[PDB]
Amino acid sequence: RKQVSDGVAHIHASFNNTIVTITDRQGNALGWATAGGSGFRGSRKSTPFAAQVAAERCADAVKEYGIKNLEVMVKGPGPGRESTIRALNAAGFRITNITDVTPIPHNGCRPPKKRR
Amino acid sequence: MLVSSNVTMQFGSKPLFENISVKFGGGNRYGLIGANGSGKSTFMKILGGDLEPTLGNVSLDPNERIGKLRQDQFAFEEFTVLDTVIMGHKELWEVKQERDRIYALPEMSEEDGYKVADLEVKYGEMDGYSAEARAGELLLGVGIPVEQHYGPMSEVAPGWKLRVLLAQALFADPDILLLDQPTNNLDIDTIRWLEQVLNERDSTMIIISHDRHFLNMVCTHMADLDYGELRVYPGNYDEYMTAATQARERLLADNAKKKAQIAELQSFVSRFSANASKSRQATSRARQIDKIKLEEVKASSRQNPFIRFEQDKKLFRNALEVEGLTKGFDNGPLFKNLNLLLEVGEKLAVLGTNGVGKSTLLKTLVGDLQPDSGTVKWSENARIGYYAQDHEYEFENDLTVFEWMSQWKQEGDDEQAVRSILGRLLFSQDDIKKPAKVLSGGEKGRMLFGKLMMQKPNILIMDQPTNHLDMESIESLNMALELYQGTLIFVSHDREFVSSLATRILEITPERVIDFSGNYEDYLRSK
Amino acid sequence: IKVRENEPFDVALRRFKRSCEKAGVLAEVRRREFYEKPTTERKRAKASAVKRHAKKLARENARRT
Amino acid sequence: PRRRVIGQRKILPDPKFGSELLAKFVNILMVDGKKSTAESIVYSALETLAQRSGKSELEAFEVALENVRPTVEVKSRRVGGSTYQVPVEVRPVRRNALAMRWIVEAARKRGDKSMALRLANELSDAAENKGTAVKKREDVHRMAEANKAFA
RNA sequence: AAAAUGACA
RNA sequence: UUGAGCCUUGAUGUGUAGGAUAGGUGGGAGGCUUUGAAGUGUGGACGCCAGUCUGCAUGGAGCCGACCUUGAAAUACCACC
RNA sequence: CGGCCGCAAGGUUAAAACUCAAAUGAAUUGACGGGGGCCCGCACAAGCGGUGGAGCAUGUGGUUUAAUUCGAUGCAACGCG
RNA sequence: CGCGGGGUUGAGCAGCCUGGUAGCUCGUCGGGCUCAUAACCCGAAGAUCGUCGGUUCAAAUCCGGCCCCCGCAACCA
Ligand SMILES: Nc1ncnc2c1ncn2[C@@H]1O[C@H](COP(=O)(O)OP(=O)(O)OP(=O)(O)O)[C@@H](O)[C@H]1O
Ligand SMILES: Nc1ncnc2c1ncn2[C@@H]1O[C@H](COP(=O)(O)OP(=O)(O)OP(=O)(O)O)[C@@H](O)[C@H]1O
Ligand SMILES: [Mg+2]
Ligand SMILES: [Mg+2]
Ligand SMILES: [Mg+2]
Ligand SMILES: [Mg+2]
Ligand SMILES: [Mg+2]
Ligand code: NA
Ligand code: NA
Repeated sequence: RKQVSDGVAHIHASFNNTIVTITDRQGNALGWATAGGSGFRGSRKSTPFAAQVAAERCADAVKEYGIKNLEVMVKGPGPGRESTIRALNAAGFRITNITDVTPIPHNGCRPPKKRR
Repeated sequence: MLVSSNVTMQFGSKPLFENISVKFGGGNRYGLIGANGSGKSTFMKILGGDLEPTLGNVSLDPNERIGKLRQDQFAFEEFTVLDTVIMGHKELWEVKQERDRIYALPEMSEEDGYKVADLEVKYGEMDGYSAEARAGELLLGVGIPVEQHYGPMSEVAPGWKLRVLLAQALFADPDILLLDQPTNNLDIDTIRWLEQVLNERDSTMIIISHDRHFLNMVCTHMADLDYGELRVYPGNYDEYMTAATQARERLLADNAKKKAQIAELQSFVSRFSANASKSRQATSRARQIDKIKLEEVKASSRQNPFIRFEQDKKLFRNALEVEGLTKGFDNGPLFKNLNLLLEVGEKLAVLGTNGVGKSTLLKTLVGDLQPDSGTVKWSENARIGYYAQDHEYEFENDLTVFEWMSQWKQEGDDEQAVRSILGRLLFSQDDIKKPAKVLSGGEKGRMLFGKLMMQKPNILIMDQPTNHLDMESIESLNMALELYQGTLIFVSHDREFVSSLATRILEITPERVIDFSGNYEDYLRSK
Repeated sequence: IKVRENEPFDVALRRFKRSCEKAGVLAEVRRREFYEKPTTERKRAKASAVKRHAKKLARENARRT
Repeated sequence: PRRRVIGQRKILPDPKFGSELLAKFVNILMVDGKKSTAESIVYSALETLAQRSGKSELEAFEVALENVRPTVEVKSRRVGGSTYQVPVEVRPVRRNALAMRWIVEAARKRGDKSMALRLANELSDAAENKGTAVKKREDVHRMAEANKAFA
């Protein structure tokens, strides 16, 4: 309820999964939808198409709030990084702007090594 | 608040539930679970007061109008759609039927004058002037339009037969005891309509459904009736499962803690027993060994019936090969062409919504109903086993279980291969003598499975097999069907049954009959 | 990284802010530090860049084209 | 295949009607090197089909074939250890060949009588999105739109 | 993704 | 702030068949309207979304009830809940 | 082994008996790589028809017999001399 | 010859848990893949459930008797 008319859409795209959370400008989540939760278990959730389904599903479960202006914040690498922004404009949402919030540490914590 | 006070019932020669007692009352919904053949509906009848226990008392509520739903959705077929609902209320229906002996008896006496004078007054008290006024509106509210109110109950699809049988219980109803409400499987739209209806209005309810998801979405308690008694766990269903499994593995663990703490005590008593310096110590725990008294482990009533369908004669080329049916009853034909082939495939799980006509399509295919004009034909070597949606014409004529199961079979000994197929599916000597017309639900379905196993047919029509099964017989039948090497059709509404094994799924609609997308997962994905 | 261009985009086309940080640091800082693998991959990095100058200086060939 | 390219194989037009589409249809259902029977079956399966459809050849056959041809077909794309199949667009030269191949495969079934009635009943039911041959265009479409997750 | 081995003259 | 009990007041409630969103109990057919109406324009809240509803001035004093399809009779009113 | 150093792990100085006619460095020609590039063959891909299942003819392994004559036995022996 | 635990396919094991389906992992055999052996894929073979009797329609299961094996006990001034 409360009819939020101006909100945010945090896209947390990873190598494995693409997860979309729509929230108001105060950072209080309304609804969320992921790539793997749309019947894309396994390697398929790491597909750009699975993000398109995830974004369109996240348009629902928040359509009652009547959000009209979005402020998308992309984050992280992955193939479901760009195909999901274009899936928010295809549901009628008006993206006011696009921002990238990706953590680039200034040589902070030591990274892992676990691949050979 | 209705209470059971040490209730026991003995059917045959072994008690069903031994000395049960529990309190029901409040805005809660005690859905109860149990393997078919073990209490459940009998306990519901005891609570309703229709049947009395062999020991114990109903301890009935004073005048609070227990409102009930029965297991049988076909027991009402002659009373009209507007008659069943008005017959739901006893004291009204009985007085109406007695007052109907006025226009049919052309003779009236002095006592009969008083009786007709006072029965009309009782009818007025019981609102007979609005008895049919309050019924049609409820029937329209549930979703049954006017056009079929005075029509007979026979000409109704069972998904709506249940829709009317539910409304039959909706007359000033506290304490509604609903028997198996699904079966004649609802689409799923009707199921969600049910769940919203049930969980919106506030009353005390007792559900007995076998549908885990429906019970999760509806109920708050679980009055499981499994081992020998009715034990109630507060939980929807996934709390009940993790309660009744953890509390049983705990029983096994707390019993192994005794079975293994007796072992080393016995090792001591066996080693230092004749020793003069330690005999007084061995005899000190040889007597605490026998004062432990481990707690016994009962037997669960849920079992997997071993059912296996063979093949008498293998046909090769193709089986069905239907061209044009165009079957109709009252409206424009429910379907027109339905040209298709079989090719000795598997299933083609016919499905739709309630009232489309899948059951009558299967009736036309099996030949007990013939189309308006068309040809079906089967292979000259085709042997057809049939599991009807409603099977009441079969369990009749008062035969024993043994006699019913022996009336089948081709060349088999009377003592084995027919008393063995019975024991492979949950039957014993104390049960092979009870009458056929008294078994309940899943047991009748299992008897039908047994007759199919002995007839060994090539083509299994099998309308709606998963109706009254245990949820433990469902997967047994699933495995039996997927290991069966013949040809079959079936119109089950279950999701992960068609999704489990279907290959040639055929949906049916008033306009477009789709056919064979694939796994039906691809069908539901394309849709 | 931020693009406002308030009224007239209707289309992201923010490759200018996509080819600045996303490719390099993010998909590199996950592992492979080793404190001396970069110092030897760098020695090999333009042991071949100067090799192109020889190919740049290899313009004096006939090849009959 | 490897180095060169093949232009096309020149197939003579059908004797009875000047159609290059019908002539290839005869050859596809032709079996064991006997074109005498295949043209006898097709010609019989068209006259008894045209009279039902009311017109000679085009709506009898070309319409009966334009509604059975596909648009998207599926194939496998093992790249570097992958195991997924993909749907791909078919070229216009393979649509007719696929359509004719599907009809005969779905017409060699339905065993009732001689091929002349087997095929004519197959084409007439396939001319209205009803037959078992025209069914295959639906399955191949479902397998083409129910796995669009990869492109 | 998995692929180990082959007595001397 | 959130529950439960009580007192007072105000809102509150269809069919199947309709001019109409009729709780019974039946008392009754003449009250009700101007200690300003019939209907006009201004909107609160509820809303088997058609309508009730009430603050509101002006406009100034007709409407209702009966018959009526109907299981029932109509905020003609009141008491009892 | 001995000496020195060290909390310890050990470091440092430093042999012999016996045994082989070799061990090793750079480079050359081939072969090979689950190294790279280019190209070809019904090699794969797209298709059509088969073998492997059944009966029978025939050849070969074995087993048997007095003898079941000798030879061929990856591709390139097995409707072979 | 006093007390316990066991005998199921070539080997190690369930099922005996209140009676109605002879099963798991290795292994054996016949094909396939390979230059060839292993690995891998397909198909298959077996046993008197120690023996002998007993109620049961039906016993690996419940009961009685016997045989075989493996453990323990057979005490102190
Ligand atoms: N009147 C009767 N006389 C004797 N035995 C009966 C009688 N009614 C039922 N039984 C048997 O005793 C048990 C009681 O059946 P009941 O109707 O309680 O089953 P249920 O557990 O409710 O079954 P379901 O889950 O299929 O509805 C069943 O095993 C049945 O075969
Ligand atoms: N004997 C009959 N006379 C008239 N109408 C009938 C008759 N039998 C069925 N119908 C009608 O045909 C339609 C479908 O009937 P059917 O029994 O085949 O239902 P169904 O789609 O299989 O549904 P379900 O099995 O869930 O009851 C319904 O509209 C029903 O009213
Ligand atoms: Mg690690
Ligand atoms: Mg080795
Ligand atoms: Mg060196
Ligand atoms: Mg052969
Ligand atoms: Mg020879
Ligand atoms: Na029952
Ligand atoms: Na049906």
